[PDB]
Amino acid sequence: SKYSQDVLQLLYKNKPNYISGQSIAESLNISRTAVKKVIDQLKLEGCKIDSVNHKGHLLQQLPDIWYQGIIDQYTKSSALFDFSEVYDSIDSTQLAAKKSLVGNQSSFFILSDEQTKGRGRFNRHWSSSKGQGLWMSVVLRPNVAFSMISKFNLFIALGIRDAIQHFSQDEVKVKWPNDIYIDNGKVCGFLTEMVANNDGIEAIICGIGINLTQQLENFDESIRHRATSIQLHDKNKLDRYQFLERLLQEIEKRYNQFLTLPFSEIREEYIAASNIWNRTLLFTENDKQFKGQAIDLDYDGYLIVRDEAGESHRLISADIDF
Amino acid sequence: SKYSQDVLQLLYKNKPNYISGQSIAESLNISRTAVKKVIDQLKLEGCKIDSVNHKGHLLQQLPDIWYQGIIDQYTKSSALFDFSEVYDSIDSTQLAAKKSLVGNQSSFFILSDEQTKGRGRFNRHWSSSKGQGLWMSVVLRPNVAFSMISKFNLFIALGIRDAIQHFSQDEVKVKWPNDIYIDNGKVCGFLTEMVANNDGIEAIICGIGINLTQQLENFDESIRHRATSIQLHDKNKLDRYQFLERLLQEIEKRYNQFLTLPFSEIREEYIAASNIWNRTLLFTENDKQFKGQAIDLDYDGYLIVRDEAGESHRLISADIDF
Ligand SMILES: Nc1ncnc2c1ncn2[C@@H]1O[C@H](COP(=O)(O)OCCCCC[C@@H]2SC[C@@H]3NC(=O)N[C@@H]32)[C@@H](O)[C@H]1O
Ligand SMILES: Nc1ncnc2c1ncn2[C@@H]1O[C@H](COP(=O)(O)OCCCCC[C@@H]2SC[C@@H]3NC(=O)N[C@@H]32)[C@@H](O)[C@H]1O
Repeated sequence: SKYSQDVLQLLYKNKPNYISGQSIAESLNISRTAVKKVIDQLKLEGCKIDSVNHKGHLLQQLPDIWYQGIIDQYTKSSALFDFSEVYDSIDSTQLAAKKSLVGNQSSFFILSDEQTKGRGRFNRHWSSSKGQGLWMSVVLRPNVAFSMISKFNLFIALGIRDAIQHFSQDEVKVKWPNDIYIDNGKVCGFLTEMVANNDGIEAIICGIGINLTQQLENFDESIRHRATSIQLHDKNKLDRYQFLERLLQEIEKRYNQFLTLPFSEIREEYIAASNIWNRTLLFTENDKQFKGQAIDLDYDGYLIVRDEAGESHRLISADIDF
Repeated sequence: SKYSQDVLQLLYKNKPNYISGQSIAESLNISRTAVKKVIDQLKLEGCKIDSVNHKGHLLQQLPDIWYQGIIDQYTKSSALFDFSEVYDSIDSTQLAAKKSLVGNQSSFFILSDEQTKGRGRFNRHWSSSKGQGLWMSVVLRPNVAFSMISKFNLFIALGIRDAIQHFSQDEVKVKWPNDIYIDNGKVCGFLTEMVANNDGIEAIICGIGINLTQQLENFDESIRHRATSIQLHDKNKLDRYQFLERLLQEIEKRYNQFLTLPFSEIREEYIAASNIWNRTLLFTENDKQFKGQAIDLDYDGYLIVRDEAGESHRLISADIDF
C-alpha cells in the first residue's frame, strides 16, 4: 500500500530494537489492523521480520529488492547526497540521471532493480538482471575544469574495488579505465560522463553496474566465461544493503580525495590494484585494432603502451580486451 | 484551433501562389467554414494574408510569433536538423534541449518566444523578452573528442555574426569567446555546452540569444547602455523568419567547416571580425580580477593576453568586460 515504505522506514530506523504495531499506527495515523496487513505483505515479499507478542516487530533481513523507504535513510544521514530515486524497472539509471540533473545543482543517485536498456561504452549492451546486481547512476557537482573527468574516473575506481574487496575472499583488480575483475570474471563496469562547457563541469554522472548475486547459470552464454558476481566469491550470503552502504562510504572517501589530491598520491595504489600488466592486450580505436603491452601509468593518469610494432603511446582512455 | 498550424503550413508551402479555402478544406478534411474561421483567427493574431475572390489566400507576412507549422518546413528541407520544438513561453530553451537529447541521437533545435528563466554564463540572467528576440538552443552530434568543444565555439561565432551582418548596415563584431556586438551594444550572447565522456562527445548544445526588435526603451536600465538589437541597425523591418532562415544556413556552413577544417583556416577571418584588440580588457576568474590586452589568437584558439603587470597568459576561455 501507500504506507509500505513508511512502515519499512520505521522498522529500519528502530533497529536493533523492536517497535509495536500500536506505535507504528500512531506514527502514521493509521489503524493497527492496516499496520498488520502492511507487515504481512512485507513478509510475503521476503522481508524477515520477527513479531513478538508484547514487544512488536524487528526487521531482521531485507530481500533483494530496493526500497525507497530504506534508501531515504541512507540519504538523510549522507552529507554528500541530497536524495535518491529508486525503481523496480526502468530503461536505464543513466538516462534517468541525465534527465534529473537538468535545471538544478543537487547531488543524488538513482538505483533500479532491473534495466531494460542498460548501456555500457560505445552504446554496447549492459546486462542488468532483476534482483541480481547493483545498477546505479551517481550525479555529483565538482567545481572543476572539464579535463578533470579522467582523473575522477581513476579515483572512483579505487572506491568501487575497495567496496567489492570487502566482500570477496578472492583478489579484486581494476582493469583500466572502466572495469573491475575477480580472476577472469568482470564483476563491475562503470562509466564516467559529464555535462560541461569551457567554464566548468555542470555535472558528473557515474554509471556503476555490479554483479551481486548471479550464479554462472544466470549470465548469457556469450559472456558467461568472462563474467562473475560478488556472491561467487563470498562464503556468506551477500547482503545488498550492506554492500550499498559500504559502496557509498568509499565513493565519498574517493570523491573527497579527488577534490583534494593530485593523481600522483594514488598512482602507486592504482598500479598495485590493476590487472593490465605483463600480458598481451587488445586495443580498439574506431578502424584500427592492435596488440600492446601496458608499460606504465603516468602522473596525469595516461596509460603508457608499447604496441606490437614497438611504437609507444600515451592514452587518456582505451578499450581493452584480454 | 487544432488546425491552425496545418493551415499555416499549407499557406507557407504554396507561396508565392494563392490556395483556395476549398482546396485547404480538402487537404485537411474539414469544412470550408472552419477553414475561414481558422484564417480569420490568423489575421487577428497579425498574419498578413491576401484573400481574393475566385483565387484564394496568400500568406504575405508573419507576425513576431514562432509557429510550429512553419518551423516544420525549415526542418523538412534541412539535411542537418531532424526536427524542432517551438514554444510560446518556457523556462529555457537550454534546459528543454538538455532534456530532449537524452536517449537519442537526433539533431534538432528548440525556439521559444519568451524565456522565464534564461541563463547565460556562470548562472547569470539572460533577458528574454516576448516577441523581441531569437531564443534558441541547437543540439548537434559531432563525432569528436571532448576537447573540440572550444573549437566548435569559434566556428559557430563566425556563423552567427555573418547572419546578423546580412541585416545590419553597421559593423557586427565578435567578442571572444561568447558575444556579438554592434558598436557598444551586445546584440547576441551564445554558449556552447556538451554531454561527453573519455570516448567522445554525446551531444553539443549551443544556446543562442539574439536581440531582434527591442527599442532602447525595451531593455532594463541596468543593461540599456551596453545592449542593442538588430532592428536598431536595420533600415527595413527586421523579419524574423527571414533571419532564422539565414541563421540556419550559416550554422550549417560553419558546422561543416568545423568538422572538416583546422582552426588555422578561419583564424585570420576570426581575428579580422573581433573587437577585443587595442583596448583595455577586464578579466574575471573566480577571486581574481585583472586588466589586460589581447595580443593574439593562436592556431588552437587560445587568447594570448598580456596583463597589466606584463605577464603573458594563454587562455582557452575568459569572461571579459570592456
Ligand atoms: N552484467 C555484466 N557483467 C559482466 N559483463 C557484462 C555484463 N553485461 C555486459 N557485459 C559484457 O561487458 C561489455 C561491457 O561493456 P562496457 O562497454 O565495457 O561497459 C562499462 C559499463 C557500464 C556500466 C553500466 C552501468 S549499469 C548502471 C548504469 N546504467 C547504464 O545504462 N549503464 C551504467 C559488454 O559488451 C559485454 O561484453
Ligand atoms: N538580452 C540581452 N541583451 C544584451 N545583454 C544582456 C541580455 N540579457 C542579459 N544581458 C547582459 O549580458 C550578460 C550576459 O551573460 P553571458 O553570461 O555573457 O551570456 C551568454 C549567453 C547566453 C545565451 C542565452 C541563450 S538564450 C537561448 C538559450 N537559453 C538560455 O537560457 N540561454 C541561451 C548578463 O549579465 C547581462 O549583463
